[PDB]
Amino acid sequence: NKFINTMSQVPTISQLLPLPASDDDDLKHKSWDYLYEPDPKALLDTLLRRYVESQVY
Amino acid sequence: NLNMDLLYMAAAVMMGLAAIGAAIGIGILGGKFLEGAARQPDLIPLLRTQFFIVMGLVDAIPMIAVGLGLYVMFAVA
Repeated sequence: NKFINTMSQVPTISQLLPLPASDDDDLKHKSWDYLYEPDPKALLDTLLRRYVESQVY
Repeated sequence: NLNMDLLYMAAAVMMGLAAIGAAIGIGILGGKFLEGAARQPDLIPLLRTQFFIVMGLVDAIPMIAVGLGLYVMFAVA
């Protein structure tokens, strides 16, 4: 359920996996790109796991 | 006589070695600047000025070699 406000609440269902978020675009990011340690992929896995955990919390 | 024949060879080998060393060193120095400018263009002039600073030291000995080869070829003959 979602806390719209004090007076009203709504039951809702929303997707977690796969990542439903709509795409976005930027220039500053990935141009002045992050240095990746150790490598960009493992960081992406941990990041996605932490993100879905935060969503459910 | 043999003197000039050997002196032209000496000048040729000295200037060739100097050119090889100077060209390879300047190419490496430039390549690192190119990667640093590719990473973040907001620091391009700063890296480009330090590039001039370092390149000034790079050509130190190669230009001594070039000058002495020129001397051998043009005044010693």
